[PDB]
Amino acid sequence: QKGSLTIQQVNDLLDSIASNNSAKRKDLIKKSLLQLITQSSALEQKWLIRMIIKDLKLGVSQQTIFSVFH
DNA sequence: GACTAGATCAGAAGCAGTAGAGCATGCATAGTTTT
Repeated sequence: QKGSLTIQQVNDLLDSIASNNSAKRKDLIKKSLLQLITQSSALEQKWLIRMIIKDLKLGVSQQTIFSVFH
């Protein structure tokens, strides 16, 4: 019901997944995904799946996010 | 396009079991020597 991951850790794990896919090593992808699964809650994992597939469906336009930012 | 995963065939290594050869133990029998 509670996670123990920070944003930097998640970015590092995703970077490892991408790089190891580029290098044709699936064991490291499995290890990174296992760490993410073991150190995350169900909601966090749902959002991680959405981020991996690259579709969040927030309902707010990218232009709106940029306008809010600056 | 590139790459991965599942299924399948062939060859090879491991293991089990039988056969064949070799090594040690003892004695049967006979021969030879001694009295």
